[PDB]
Amino acid sequence: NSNICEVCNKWGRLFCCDTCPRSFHEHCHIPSVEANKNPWSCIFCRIKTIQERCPESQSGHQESEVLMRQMLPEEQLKCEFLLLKVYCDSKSCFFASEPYYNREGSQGPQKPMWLNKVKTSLNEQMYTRVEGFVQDMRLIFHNHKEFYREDKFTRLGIQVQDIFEKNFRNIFAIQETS
Ligand SMILES: [Zn+2]
Ligand SMILES: [Zn+2]
Ligand SMILES: [Zn+2]
Repeated sequence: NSNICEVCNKWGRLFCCDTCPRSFHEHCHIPSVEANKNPWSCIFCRIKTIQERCPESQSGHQESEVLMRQMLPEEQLKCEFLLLKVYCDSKSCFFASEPYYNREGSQGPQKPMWLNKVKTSLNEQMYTRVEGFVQDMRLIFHNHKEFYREDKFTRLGIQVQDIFEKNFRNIFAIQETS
């Protein structure tokens, strides 16, 4: 097993996957690392099993059909994994916790959003369709772009949105286009 958390890249109290060499802090894994379960398989392993059980799940899909999918267990897991892939980027720190807005010339968003809020909402099964989760994720970056206006800090929202969008296309096997 690796000696650092796969998500935050730090050592500490780590739980080790049984089917691959990754390790995790308890609350870095999503969902949080389960109490018992021997053997235990990480989210990476669980996602790979879905693909192996249904190889055709990798054929291209339209985004509009993906978004309308109900949050059955396999789509729940895919969204958890996509959320985890965002936390994997260190720049996710800017979007993790509850923001506040007091900048000359800007007004805060009408609907603030942040990663830990999305994490709670997934844990509490508050999204009934993939679209709910994707809308809240895209709202994080849109709020940031609007608030920061011409400040160069706007670029952090572009960067982390690009990580989200690339992983969304991968995990949900969105049809490749020019
Ligand atoms: Zn960690
Ligand atoms: Zn694993
Ligand atoms: Zn199949």
